Amino acid sequence: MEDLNFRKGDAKTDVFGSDRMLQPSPVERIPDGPTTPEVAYQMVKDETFAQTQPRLNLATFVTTYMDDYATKLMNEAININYIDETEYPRIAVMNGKCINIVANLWNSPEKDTWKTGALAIGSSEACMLGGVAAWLRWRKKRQAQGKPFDKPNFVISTGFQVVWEKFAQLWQIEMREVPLTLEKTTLDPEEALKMCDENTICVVPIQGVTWTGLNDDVEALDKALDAYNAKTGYDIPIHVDAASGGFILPFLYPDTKWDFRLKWVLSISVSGHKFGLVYPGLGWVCWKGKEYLPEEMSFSVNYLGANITQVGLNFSRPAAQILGQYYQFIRLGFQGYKEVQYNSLQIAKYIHGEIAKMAPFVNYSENVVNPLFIWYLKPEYAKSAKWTLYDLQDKLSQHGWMVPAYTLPSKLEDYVVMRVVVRQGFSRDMADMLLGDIKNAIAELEKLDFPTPTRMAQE
Amino acid sequence: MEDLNFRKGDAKTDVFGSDRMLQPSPVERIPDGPTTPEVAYQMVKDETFAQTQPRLNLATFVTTYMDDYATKLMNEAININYIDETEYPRIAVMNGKCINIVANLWNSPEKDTWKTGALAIGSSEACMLGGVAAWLRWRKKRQAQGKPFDKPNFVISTGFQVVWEKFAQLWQIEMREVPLTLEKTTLDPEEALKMCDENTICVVPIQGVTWTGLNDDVEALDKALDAYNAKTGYDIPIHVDAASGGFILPFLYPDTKWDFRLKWVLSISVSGHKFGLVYPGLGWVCWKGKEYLPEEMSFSVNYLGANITQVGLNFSRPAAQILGQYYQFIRLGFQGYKEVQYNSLQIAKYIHGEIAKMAPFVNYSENVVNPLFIWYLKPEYAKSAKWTLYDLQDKLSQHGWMVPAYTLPSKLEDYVVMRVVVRQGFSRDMADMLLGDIKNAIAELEKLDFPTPTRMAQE
Amino acid sequence: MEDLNFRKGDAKTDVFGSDRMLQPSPVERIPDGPTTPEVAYQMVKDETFAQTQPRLNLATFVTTYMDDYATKLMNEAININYIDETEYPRIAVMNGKCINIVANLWNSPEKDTWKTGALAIGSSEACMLGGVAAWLRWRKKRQAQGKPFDKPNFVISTGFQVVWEKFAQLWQIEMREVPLTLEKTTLDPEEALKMCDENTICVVPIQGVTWTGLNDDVEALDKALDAYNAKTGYDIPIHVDAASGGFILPFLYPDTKWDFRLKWVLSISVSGHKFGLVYPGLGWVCWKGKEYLPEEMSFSVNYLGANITQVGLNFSRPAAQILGQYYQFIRLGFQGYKEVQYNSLQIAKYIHGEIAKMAPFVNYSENVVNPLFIWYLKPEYAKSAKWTLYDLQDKLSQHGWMVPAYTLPSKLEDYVVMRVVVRQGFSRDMADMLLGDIKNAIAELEKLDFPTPTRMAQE
Amino acid sequence: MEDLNFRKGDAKTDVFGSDRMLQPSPVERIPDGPTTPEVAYQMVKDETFAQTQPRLNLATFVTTYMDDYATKLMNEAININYIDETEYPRIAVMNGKCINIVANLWNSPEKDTWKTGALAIGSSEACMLGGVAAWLRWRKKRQAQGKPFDKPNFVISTGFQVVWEKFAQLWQIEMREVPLTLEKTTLDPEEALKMCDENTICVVPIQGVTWTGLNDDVEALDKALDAYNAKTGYDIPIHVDAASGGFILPFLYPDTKWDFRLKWVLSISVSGHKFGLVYPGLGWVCWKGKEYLPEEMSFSVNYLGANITQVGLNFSRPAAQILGQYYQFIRLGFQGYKEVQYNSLQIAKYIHGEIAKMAPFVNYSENVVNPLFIWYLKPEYAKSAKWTLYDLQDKLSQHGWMVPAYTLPSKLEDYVVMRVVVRQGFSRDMADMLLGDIKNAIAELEKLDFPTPTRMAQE
Repeated sequence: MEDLNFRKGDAKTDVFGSDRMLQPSPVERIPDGPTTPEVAYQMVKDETFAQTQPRLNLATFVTTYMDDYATKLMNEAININYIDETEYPRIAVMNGKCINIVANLWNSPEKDTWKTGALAIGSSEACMLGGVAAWLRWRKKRQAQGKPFDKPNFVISTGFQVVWEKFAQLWQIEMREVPLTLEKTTLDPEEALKMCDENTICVVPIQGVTWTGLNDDVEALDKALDAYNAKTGYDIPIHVDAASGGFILPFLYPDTKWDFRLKWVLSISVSGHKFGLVYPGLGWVCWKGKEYLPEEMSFSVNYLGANITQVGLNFSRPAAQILGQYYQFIRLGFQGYKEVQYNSLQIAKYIHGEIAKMAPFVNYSENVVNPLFIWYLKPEYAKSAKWTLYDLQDKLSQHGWMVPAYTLPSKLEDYVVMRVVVRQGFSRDMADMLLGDIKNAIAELEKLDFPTPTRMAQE
Repeated sequence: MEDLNFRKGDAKTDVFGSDRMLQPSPVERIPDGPTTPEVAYQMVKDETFAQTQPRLNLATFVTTYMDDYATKLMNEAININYIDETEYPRIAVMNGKCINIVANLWNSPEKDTWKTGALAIGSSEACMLGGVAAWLRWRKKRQAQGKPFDKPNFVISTGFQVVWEKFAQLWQIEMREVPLTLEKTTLDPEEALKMCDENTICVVPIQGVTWTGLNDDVEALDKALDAYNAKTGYDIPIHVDAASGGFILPFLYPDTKWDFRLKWVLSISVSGHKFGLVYPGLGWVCWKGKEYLPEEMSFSVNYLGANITQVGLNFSRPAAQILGQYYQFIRLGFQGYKEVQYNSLQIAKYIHGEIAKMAPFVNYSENVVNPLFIWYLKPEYAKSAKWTLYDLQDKLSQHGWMVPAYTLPSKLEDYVVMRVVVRQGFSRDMADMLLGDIKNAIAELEKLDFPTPTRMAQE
Repeated sequence: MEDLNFRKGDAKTDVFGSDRMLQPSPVERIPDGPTTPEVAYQMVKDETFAQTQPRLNLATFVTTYMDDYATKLMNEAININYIDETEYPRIAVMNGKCINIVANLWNSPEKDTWKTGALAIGSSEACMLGGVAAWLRWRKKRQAQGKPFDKPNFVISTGFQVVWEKFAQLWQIEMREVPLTLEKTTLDPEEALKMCDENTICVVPIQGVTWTGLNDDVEALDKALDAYNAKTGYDIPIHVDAASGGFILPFLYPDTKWDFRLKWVLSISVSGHKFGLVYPGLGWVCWKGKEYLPEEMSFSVNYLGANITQVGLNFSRPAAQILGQYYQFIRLGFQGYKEVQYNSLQIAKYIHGEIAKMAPFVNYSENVVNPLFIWYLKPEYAKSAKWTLYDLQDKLSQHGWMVPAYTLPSKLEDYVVMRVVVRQGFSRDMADMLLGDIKNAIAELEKLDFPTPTRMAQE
Repeated sequence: MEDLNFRKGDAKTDVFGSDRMLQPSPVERIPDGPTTPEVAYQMVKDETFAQTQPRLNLATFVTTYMDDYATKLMNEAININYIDETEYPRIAVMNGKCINIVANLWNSPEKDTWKTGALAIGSSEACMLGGVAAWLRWRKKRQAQGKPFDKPNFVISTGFQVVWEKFAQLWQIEMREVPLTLEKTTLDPEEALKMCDENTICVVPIQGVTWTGLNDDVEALDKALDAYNAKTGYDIPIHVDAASGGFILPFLYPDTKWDFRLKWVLSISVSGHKFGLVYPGLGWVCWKGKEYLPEEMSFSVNYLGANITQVGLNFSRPAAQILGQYYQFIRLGFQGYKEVQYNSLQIAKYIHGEIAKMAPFVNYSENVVNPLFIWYLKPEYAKSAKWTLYDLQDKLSQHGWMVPAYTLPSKLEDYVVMRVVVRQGFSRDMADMLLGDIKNAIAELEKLDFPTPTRMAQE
């Protein structure tokens, strides 16, 4: 009863009694022939085991949990190309309804029913589209005045997200960075303006700074930008990079003036897949009105009634994320959103509060305004300590966590900090697991008689 | 046994005996409060019924079928953010292996084990990244020569896919279009050269032109650019937009010199989610070597050994499409890919042959090189016909198909054609289903006594 | 539409917007009231994320992969209480058919159709059942001869699995251990016989020693015990603890004389859940014939014809694993089992060969007879290195592996070794992944300028 | 279009058009080669159809129903070996948390955070572990006092579950059984005490006697045992075999003192998979304090802070049952458990009352204290009846029920009784199916002209 092709991949072959599972995966060239689907599935699946478990990834801001209906909903949409809007005009309409809802979340004064906005893969695309719009708006002002427009720049805090370094690099637009200090933990409006000139296309406050977890004060900047634009006539605008906070501020902090309520906030961008609560692949950008979207980068198409804006860097793309975004609006609503973000912040507040009680630690800030915060070693403690926050990160890696240690950006670069992000799906109970794992590692590390490699590099 | 909250949304509630399902979906603002997951899932799902089923969308080139193992793998990766490479370094390595495999498919001569390329959401990003690299290469050449570099352009056929207008609009780069004429059904190299000057950053032939389904002769283009560059010193490169053909040519036409075998072909881009056989959300771009990627737009990070380039427009994004791509390479191999593309081309060739037999129709081309073709009305027949191909498109929409009718681009705008794309999952049995519907629809239209409005628009 | 009970747990509540997920899991007392299944599901599952993935668990010998049909079969049997043999007699018959097949794998000469054996949860119970049978056989001999029977002992290598320490402690039986040396790396028969006397109830050679991965030579042991029994007539028997080797030897080493072919081997025990290819919860013990199972610890019941032995320490228990074993026998057969174990041995040999090429390491043994081996630091190298294999373990923990470092048992307690177990579901591709992670970890460790904590204790 | 290998097992083979499904399943030897998973799935699955459906198995005490989340949780945990606690430490702690919760459910006064207990496969192992602990405690005292300790005994009711017969036989410990009469239907305490002496290691009252369903009065035993210990200094303890009642009494009878509230209750054991509501494979044992567990049979290892004791007969084993238990604690809580068991008791109370209304029947007790009871034929009716309860069992088997008839133990062995066990998943609606089928089967049995064989066997 011998099967002569049992190792070669027939209907009886066992994945791990086959010749294929005795060979390495392709690195350089495509294989000559096929295998059975089971062999191929394992080979790809098994490479995914040896890396961080997503729910334990505390570095990332991007959603790692959705409920079962949203996941079923999105999985079913796996083969739907959004850009085929004529074929799928209900999704095109859904897309516009999401833009409407988001724009209203930001107190947009636009009176068109179909609000001026666009779908994105993340804040990267959403940021870049707003940046190009401000770029084209500035170019067009300068020309009507006969001024040159061949050396454009923009202003941002040094605590920028890497998309703004791409934007500058990919459009050859100059980035001017406002450094961080212990006295100035967010973008100082006065320092930003000193870096502006006739060539500044916008200033970029950040709500939910990735390095620190804080919010640039946009209202102070708007009030400060107003007197300066009245002083210069440069007509410099604000683009708010709200990658995270754009889904925090509306629910937990309703009265904070940071959005389209403000005179100079002409556009905002956000990551739906962060605290908008949708699996990877979603971003949004909105303009205050149709007049802030240049015709050169945009057209609108009428599908079943909805004026749908056609601006975007990507073309064909997954549609599931729109199903996910609309589901979340309906399933949760405002109250529902308020409670989940409430949970996340309380947990971040809980961890923050317990971390400060520990001997080696001091928090970067006394206020947690986003479900994340950073801290560092007490300067006194680090002087005689034999370990760094890079070392604790390793200790936590042995238990499946990822909690990143990194040096801060300009004028605080001597500070090695650690960040914790609390997403939907990280419970109080999981917080207790992490804190327990931390206390243990401090004990192991406090046993050291010799300095770790990171600690020696710091000397 | 009365349940007092039956209509308000409790555990006993029926979705379609609820007060909420007597209400319309939110259009402008987020709902104040929540509903149950069943209600919210139905509300969003039910809107997707009233549009084309993806398997019957013959307008699109983008994948609507993958096997059950590829789908499961990808559904399981729904919460995996590609960009978290420190946290998921095995997927980052996997990503680099796909780039190697693709770049070798295109006969890259690069000697690195880690080939120079970048992941994309589709050809949209893939194209833009090649265009910016070509843009930066030109700026530095011209600076080094003391030449100006403030009025750049690029050259392309009028049958361009809209991403290049996006590129032109979003970088303020002049787009020069070579019309389609009756002499050549594709880009003529000599006419393309007449549109070049010292400001031309690249020329872009298309493999799998969306309007027609044919291939610009790149070797013929490559041979002329060689004589033109030696005349001018303009040193103009070729970027091949192979959104579809990049996954057709290597398998069915290996002897055709169109890729990195050509001297002036410095970069190629492809849509992984079209004929790379992967669900929406994948593109790839490759450079001929490390030196053709400008230092300004890219850096390398070493994960587990692999030199992984960190260039991209997007940041956080789904990783599932990477798992799918690597799966197909292993599950299919070269032979596996070869036979699947063979099926798709035969079925398209079959339909092509059947369309020519029908009295009203004649094909744009007698050579079918990609799994799609276009045709139009015999002029004699169209002169006395009371209907147009827009009418046939409508007749077929009533059976759930979407087969698009459209006018050709410049110098052929008088031709209203209809296109059929043959993707994986469209069988010979489905070809016969569609054809039967054409014969039926032709017969119904020939009974007409009066001209259709589109027919009136043609007089 | 505010849901006043959204946070308290109604039909609309989101899991991570609930009060419950602001609370830690119960530690001391049961919660006073209930929650919804979703919350409770999450609270339990989420605690399991922060630990080793089984497929990367290289410490364990126990099965971590079964195919999709085997999983479905067993999962559907979750609610079947095996001990209810009257209610579920077909499973009662099936279990006896497994025992027949296993005992025939061990070349039992028993001529009964229904071979003499028992179901076990693992080698622990299987070993314990054989040991008590040998205890009772000895009591009855000594009683029959007028000799005393109150001070029993048995003999085993120090490389024993902890079950025999439980056995000695829970029945108050003296354990006699033969130490390991580099000259005598498995149980030495001569030394083993020196520990026998009138009270020695049996000797336990081990096939698949957990500490080393080697097989005690049972043929050499049987031949000496034969001569010693001929000297004394003490009639001392052998129970083979073949926890791992029992599912290796019949297939890869059929000519190796280790089983019921040997005169004094009267019982054998094996773990089905190790290399029998069944998920946790299976062990087997067989005796050479009915006369070696005392009536005092067993009875027979005839279910549908099968004379079924009623021996065991456990009573009610999952039945699914019996379905799994029988599925494995049928789905694979002999050829099938041979090729699966060949893969794991080939892969284990591959790693063994690769480890020896590395400068810091020396393999404990040049022979790989089971899919596991151990190695340790070259003594010359360990002298000047600042790190130990315990450090290597921690390094591999940060990439998700568990590869255990430990000191060997008696007279080799100075050797810190590391072990790797290659189970079904661990491929050549995963070997390379692990191998890469080691090459990497050694280099980071060799940069140390100070000794690690474990290295200081070694001085 | 002939497939030449269709019957031999290729990709086209139908299971029941194959050669293999023309052959019998292996009985003696493992097959030479493999088959496809479908065939092997059918072959093993199909043998399970011809036996009692678990939900209709009224003999068993062991759980046959769990909700959908508990099932999935456990099913996903199929590949987790609990014993790998260093590899899966969150489960080791979870396990420790279950022990605490149970011990507190039994009102332990132990002052450690980590309560003293052990995981078990069922009451079989849990009992043996309590039994060995009591054995070693007595042995050590008698040594300290210079008395002998080679003739140990224990005291129990004849209504013991067979594990105590394994225990007595397998440890060579004397069992003294207190008989059942109609006057003493449970363990008589005074009779238990008269059988105690300096060699008695413990007394074992049973909560939920399997034969009858009643509770030995443990408080009465404790009260008498106190006076007897005060007189003798024999220091004799109580171990409660609470296989079922340990999960009934705390919830439905919280004020009945049977647990660690009693001075001499030093250990209690329970079946998690009976009325703990968990699928097969779960038991628990607890001691009143650390000093009642002998160091010779136990050690502790610190996992993440939790001191986890390492006592047990089993070694590797499924961990999935720990998740189910922990899930049940959180999902249900005290109120949740209270209502589920209340449902089970009411339904048994219902049937108990309905059995009494029937002419041939008399209930063993007027008390239903656990969700099970027994009854037998009215002696007046049984003298002239042509049938026995063995006949009633057979008739109901023709409808899929298993309702066991069996003789009671000593001094009631001439009594043939039938028992009905009501588990979770047995509804009032299912009670009504069963009662009807009995009335029908009784009507059929009373039509008999001749006695059944069992009826003759009683004459």
